[PDB]
Amino acid sequence: QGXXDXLDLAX
Amino acid sequence: QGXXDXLDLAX
Amino acid sequence: DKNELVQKAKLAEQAERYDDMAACMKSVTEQGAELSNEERNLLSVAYKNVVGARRSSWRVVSSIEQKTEAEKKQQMAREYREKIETELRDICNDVLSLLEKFLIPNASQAESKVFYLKMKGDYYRYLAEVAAGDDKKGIVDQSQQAYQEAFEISKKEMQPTHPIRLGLALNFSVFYYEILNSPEKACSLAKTAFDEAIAELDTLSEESYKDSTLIMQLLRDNLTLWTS
Amino acid sequence: MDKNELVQKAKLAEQAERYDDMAACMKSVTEQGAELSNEERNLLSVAYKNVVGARRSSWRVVSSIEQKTEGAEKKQQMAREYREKIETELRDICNDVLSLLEKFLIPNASQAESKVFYLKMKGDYYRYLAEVAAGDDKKGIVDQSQQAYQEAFEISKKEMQPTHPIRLGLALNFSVFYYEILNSPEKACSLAKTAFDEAIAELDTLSESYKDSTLIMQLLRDNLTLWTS
Repeated sequence: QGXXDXLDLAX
Repeated sequence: QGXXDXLDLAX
Repeated sequence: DKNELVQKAKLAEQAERYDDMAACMKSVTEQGAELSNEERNLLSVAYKNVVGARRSSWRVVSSIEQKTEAEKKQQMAREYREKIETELRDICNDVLSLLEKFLIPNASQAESKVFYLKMKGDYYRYLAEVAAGDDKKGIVDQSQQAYQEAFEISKKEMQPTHPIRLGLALNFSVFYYEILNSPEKACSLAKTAFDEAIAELDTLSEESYKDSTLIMQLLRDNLTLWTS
Repeated sequence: MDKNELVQKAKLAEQAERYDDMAACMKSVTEQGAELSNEERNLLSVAYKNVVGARRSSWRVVSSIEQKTEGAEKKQQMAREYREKIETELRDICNDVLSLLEKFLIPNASQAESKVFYLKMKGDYYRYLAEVAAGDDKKGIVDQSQQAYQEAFEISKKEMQPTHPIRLGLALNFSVFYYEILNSPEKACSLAKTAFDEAIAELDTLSESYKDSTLIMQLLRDNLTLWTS
């Protein structure tokens, strides 16, 4: 996605 | 996607 | 010129040349002005791709090494793992120093400060996964410290539903679970983040309904998975 | 290092999804000078396919941008210089492959199947270089492509069964070369039709290697559908 991806969430 | 990939087919 | 460099980063992104895209944003950052959020977004996209490729490669190879019954085939895998790790250390040290010299000290809004603090915890956490036994505890602490600071700011200046505050609580709780190995602490952190956000769904903008609630679902997913 | 280590390193690089390592490894295995077994040939082919496909795909995105811009000349010059850098990375990769073909793979290949494979590969790599060549250079890159597919084509008519995947794959790539690079859709269609038909007749020539031959024949017929409407 877009705003989730660059949020770089924990795997 | 093994034997076909190698084969490098035209797009 | 900044505008020239950002236009370049954007081309590199279209082309999926993330190494190119990272070099551009490196430079833009190094010019020394506070980044817009469009730039903060590009910086992050690029380092996420560049470091994540190595981090995935490291996994494949590291789990072939420690799934080996043949001493010469395994010296090979060991040599490759460590060539990949040194790539990874370079990338993290780049980011970490960009964060130390420009991004954190220039961040003039809380939301921004908290994001870069989270990023520093997240980049130290990556270094902790790949750390000899000797340096590990010290690196783990650097990671813990950046997240705690981000956590203390976010609690004080952001709504419990702010996607950045949620994302921080997600990544910090994982750090407690996988890196510090304190499942009890991982769980309470994530439970309470989730609850504080349910308790205030009034404070949700028409703009970010979806994004907040999605992260709240991922927080819950870990709860259920960490509960069983 | 040892020809074995090199191969083992490649299959690691491949597992890691590090295709530039994998192509470095396989390049040097080939430069050792000995005929490459099927497993080596295939590892070589995989590595360079990924390594070039990325540049090609990158080139397609950037070139179509430099073309769809008609506002500021500044943006358009930025996109050109980038398309140029990429084309450069790309000529380099093809030129390596083309020379590994001239110096080692084609003259060492002892079996027609393998000769055909590497001639096809030569035709493909000149095709790539052609999509990206200038007005001057280009009539001639195209010709080197055609001569190689032609030679591949003739060996495979004389020496392989019409249902062999490598023969069909050649027909498929050579037909696309006629349609897209040379603009001869009459030549493209008949080559693909003929190939499909010959495979259809000697259908008892199939084997453990059929799902592949029929998938390939499906792709040939798909092009026919598309090109005639």
